[PDB]
Amino acid sequence: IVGGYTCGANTVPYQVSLNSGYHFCGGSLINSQWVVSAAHCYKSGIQVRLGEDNINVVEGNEQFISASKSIVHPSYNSNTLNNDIMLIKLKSAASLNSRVASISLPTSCASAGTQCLISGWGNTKSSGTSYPDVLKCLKAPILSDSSCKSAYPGQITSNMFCAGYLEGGKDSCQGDSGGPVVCSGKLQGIVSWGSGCAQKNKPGVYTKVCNYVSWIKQTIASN
Ligand SMILES: [Ca+2]
Repeated sequence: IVGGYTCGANTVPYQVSLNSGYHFCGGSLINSQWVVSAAHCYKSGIQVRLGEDNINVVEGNEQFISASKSIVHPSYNSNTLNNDIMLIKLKSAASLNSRVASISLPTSCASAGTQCLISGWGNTKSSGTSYPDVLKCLKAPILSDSSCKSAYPGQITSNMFCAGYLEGGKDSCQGDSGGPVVCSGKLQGIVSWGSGCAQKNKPGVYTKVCNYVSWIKQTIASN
């Protein structure tokens, strides 16, 4: 997250870190046994880390649970990033409390102008590299589809939205991928892609979760 603020420990209780020996992507806990992340974060050997603030220090609220099954969306396209969503099933259920909690799925899509919270452990610089140990947060609005398509001609599908600031300076970045965009207490986006970080006229692009609720629910019910 570029241009954000330190969230505070366990203030984003649905945020998870995906770990394969190191943090590589975020995700969101949607019930006690399932996480949603970006398909471009797929790999084998994932441990899900719940209850984290500092990802390099054991602080006492963590739960570390291995994945048993990962399911990339059936229509994910790695070239265009269309349908950039996956589900991860945990080997055992997490223990839910005030510091480790699920986030609700949306019943309707959010409109442009809605303010959302984006969070992650990604790079904090737009030029150069500095990775934080503690969770960072950013409040940002959803942008109109027309603005989004103007910024990225030919690249925005109906399964994507832009959020952020056309003036630059505040954005998600490398290492934030897969993490949550929460608006009015519902999961509306997944950190997906952009051109650089925090550049003028190049806001972040997010997977539009409201288009996937049916697939999520039916997949969980059967797996
Ligand atoms: Ca920790």
